[PDB]
Amino acid sequence: PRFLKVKNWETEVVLTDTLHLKSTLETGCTEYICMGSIMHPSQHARRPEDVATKDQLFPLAKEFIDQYYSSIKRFGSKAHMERLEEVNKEIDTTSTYQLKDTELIYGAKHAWRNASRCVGRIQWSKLQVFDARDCTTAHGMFNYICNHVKYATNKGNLRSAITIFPQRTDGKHDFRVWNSQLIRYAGYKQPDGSTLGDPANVQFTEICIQQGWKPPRGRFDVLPLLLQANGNDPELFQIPPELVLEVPIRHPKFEWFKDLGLKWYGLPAVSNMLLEIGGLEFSACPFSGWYMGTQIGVRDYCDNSRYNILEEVAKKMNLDMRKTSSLWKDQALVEINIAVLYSFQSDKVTIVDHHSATESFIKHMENEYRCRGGCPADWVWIVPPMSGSITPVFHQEMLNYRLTPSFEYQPDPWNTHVWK
Amino acid sequence: PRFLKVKNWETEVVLTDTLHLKSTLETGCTEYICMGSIMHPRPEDVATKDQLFPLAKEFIDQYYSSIKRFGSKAHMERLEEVNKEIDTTSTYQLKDTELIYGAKHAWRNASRCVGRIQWSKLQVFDARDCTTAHGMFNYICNHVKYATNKGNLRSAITIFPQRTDGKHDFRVWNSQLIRYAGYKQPDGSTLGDPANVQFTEICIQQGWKPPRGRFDVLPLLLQANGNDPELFQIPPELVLEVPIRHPKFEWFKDLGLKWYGLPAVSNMLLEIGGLEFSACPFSGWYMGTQIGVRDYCDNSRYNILEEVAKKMNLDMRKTSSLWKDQALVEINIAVLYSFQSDKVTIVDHHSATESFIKHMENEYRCRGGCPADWVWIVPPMSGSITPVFHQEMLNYRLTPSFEYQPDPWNTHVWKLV
Ligand code: HEM
Ligand code: HEM
Ligand SMILES: C[C@H](O)[C@H](O)[C@H]1CNc2nc(N)[nH]c(=O)c2N1
Ligand SMILES: C[C@H](O)[C@H](O)[C@H]1CNc2nc(N)[nH]c(=O)c2N1
Ligand SMILES: [Zn+2]
Repeated sequence: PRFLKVKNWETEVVLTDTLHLKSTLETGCTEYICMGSIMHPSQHARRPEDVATKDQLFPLAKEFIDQYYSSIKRFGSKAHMERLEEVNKEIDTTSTYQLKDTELIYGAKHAWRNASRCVGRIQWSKLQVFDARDCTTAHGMFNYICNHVKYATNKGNLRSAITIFPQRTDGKHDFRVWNSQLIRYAGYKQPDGSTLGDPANVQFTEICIQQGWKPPRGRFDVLPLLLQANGNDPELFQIPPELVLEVPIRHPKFEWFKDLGLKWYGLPAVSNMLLEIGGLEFSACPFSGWYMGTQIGVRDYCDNSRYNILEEVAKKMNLDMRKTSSLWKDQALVEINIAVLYSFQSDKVTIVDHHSATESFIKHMENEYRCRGGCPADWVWIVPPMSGSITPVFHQEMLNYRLTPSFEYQPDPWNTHVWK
Repeated sequence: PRFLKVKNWETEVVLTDTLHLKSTLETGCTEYICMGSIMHPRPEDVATKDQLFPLAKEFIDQYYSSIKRFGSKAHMERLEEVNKEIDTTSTYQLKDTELIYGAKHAWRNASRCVGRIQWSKLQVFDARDCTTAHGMFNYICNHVKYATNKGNLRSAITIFPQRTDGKHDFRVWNSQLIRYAGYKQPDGSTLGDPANVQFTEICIQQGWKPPRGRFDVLPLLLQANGNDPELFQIPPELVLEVPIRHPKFEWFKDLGLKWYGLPAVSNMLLEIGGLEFSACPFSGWYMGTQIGVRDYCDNSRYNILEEVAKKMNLDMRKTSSLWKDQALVEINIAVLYSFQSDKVTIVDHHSATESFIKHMENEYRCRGGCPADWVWIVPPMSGSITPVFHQEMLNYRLTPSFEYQPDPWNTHVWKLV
């Protein structure tokens, strides 16, 4: 370091990174090993296991409050020094402190801005922040989440949003959305060993069923919300169906494609991540933007028990499926992604293709390097899962590093929860 | 750090890496920045005696360990013999067995190579007695003929004399042994392979008379003993080529495209025991997606990707039609179909990545790990429908290794006036 250059090998544009000097947490890499493809490479946290002591929390608070007041050209201002004194006394009397609305908004936007894995970040400063820190019950969380879904969906003109529930206190009163996303389809393990619905959600579906949910065992079964407030046992809630925008998937040239009876939901809303601002941990911070078409996992969706939507498309396309070298998987994959984009666009539901999104991300990187001196970026996650080398991010070198505020992963609550 | 675990999020298979404890050279990353997607993180800069000794001992220790003779009298005398050579001559010479072992493990250690399940079957051609570019040409012709094997390709490496003082390097100035020329036209269009315009200009500048055709095999530009490079024309009957056609699009053959059967990387440096083999052309066989025919500019400023989409009557107005994606798949279908039809070895990215996963698991079992560069192992298309996408990998640099080295035209001290 001192500065680190990244090069685009198509355009030969070189960007020079100084922002990485502000990085706090370990990537997991060393001089001798690179962990760039490990999902969860580092356990390096800014605060310890449980209720931090003052000398563990206040340095983190000061750093964030310093960062925030710097960001508004108010460093050392009257309001800044007062805020530090305020945070100091709050920690002294409660072992935590409470963000101001401006600080919460600033922190959530920057956690997104710092999300190295997110290709959508050109939009980062246009995040609608819903303060839900007054919420006390799962019912209130359900209400907050319904309003989020309604606002974000916006009749298909999707709007970036995050709803932030009360921060962690002692780790035994966590707010959690047990759902990984607010809207997902059930996965049903079948007695003949196979899977019905979305196979990614089989375990959570079973948890819901175990928690009393009566599964329709139908086709595209929207999973209930499993909401945990104040560390209590989670509670089941059915999202009002009129709040769940769905796009029937059809194909602009394959008339048979709609006969697959496929649909997907318009709003992707990640709800299992942890938002970390100045040592404060918001274990329930569901956020939503809009889909990049490649994200829509309708390809893995199982409508029967012995075949998959990829294979089913390839069959209806009369592709030879004996040998891989026919690229029938690649052919069908493209066609499914054409259908998804075509269907969302026809229904006027916000969606971005991976060409437009990666092109915007390159534009975002240029902006960030110009104004901020860097942009943390995880090539492994930024490059789209299809047609990687014909998108502009492929030949774009990227530096990955951990800035705070940040979105963090956290354990699945059912592994960690003590029932009552 | 005893153990490191990599998980496959598709299969849930967890592998434990101990082999990373043996790594010695940098990855480029630091504890706070990952440089995993950075491409690469003086001639006098040859190993001093004191630098060379421990690199040599590290290699010899590793070799005698591999043949279950570590600490043996043979091991000890080889060590002593190597140190005497470094003491007197400031360098030392690999035994033939050590050279073979070393080239094979440089491939085995190539974290960016998806084809490593084959590593132990490499044919090693010892060309360390070579002294001139003519001799290099002869050695390279024999490599091409042996590796091509009338389309039943065989992996091979040809190793020219190691670096001495940095002023006597052997170099293949070609990036691959067989490439097509690229010619920039006055009107900004490109004829042939736009990837090779720069090297083509060097060749013409060295006196090569270019055919200025569409698929002109470039001349070999060969440098021996630090002398100026010399041009040689590969005998055309040694260059196996595949006309590219499509199993369904009859018009694809009318694009008049072909590609060469033998990918043979010639610009890397082979490092064994601190010794540097600056000329070590090696070859296996293509993965279909490597073949750069799509970037090829037959006739004009437009390339085969665009031309194929045009013939496919694709809506090229908007990106969200995914016409680029569709034409990309069709080009890769045509490439695999053509090679297979002509019985020229090729692997598709599905087969290649599935084999890599098997290879990686076997390496974890028998070797304690497999350094792998996800950024380069995942194919350049359809990444997530291949098994490596969900495969966590640990990247680390083991020696012997293949390394990048500067382009020779940037560093060569020209002799001829
Ligand atoms: C506005 C449109 C957005 C688009 C197109 C987008 C796109 C993406 C994509 C493609 C990924 C890779 C993960 C995957 O493949 O599923 C990702 C990851 C991520 N996004 Fe965005 N995103 C958007 C909005 C947002 C917002 C509003 C936030 C938070 C305020 C956010 C935070 C994140 C985070 C933290 C990750 C990493 C998640 C993980 O590690 O699993 N994104 N995004
Ligand atoms: C036998 C079939 C082989 C296949 C299918 C194969 C495939 C590949 C692929 C797909 C890459 C990624 C870089 C790229 O996109 O070109 C790669 C990289 C590499 N391969 Fe292999 N390879 C094979 C044989 C070999 C052999 C015989 C050697 C050396 C003895 C070798 C050494 C390397 C090295 C050093 C790299 C890294 C190149 C770089 O960093 O730019 N490979 N290989
Ligand atoms: C093992 C691998 O690193 C991991 O599965 C990552 C790879 N890159 C990814 N990239 C995106 N966008 N989404 C993903 O889930 C993943 N998975
Ligand atoms: C910027 C990026 O890291 C670089 O261009 C790499 C990415 N991965 C790659 N992977 C393969 N197989 N081949 C390549 O040329 C590249 N390019
Ligand atoms: Zn790294």
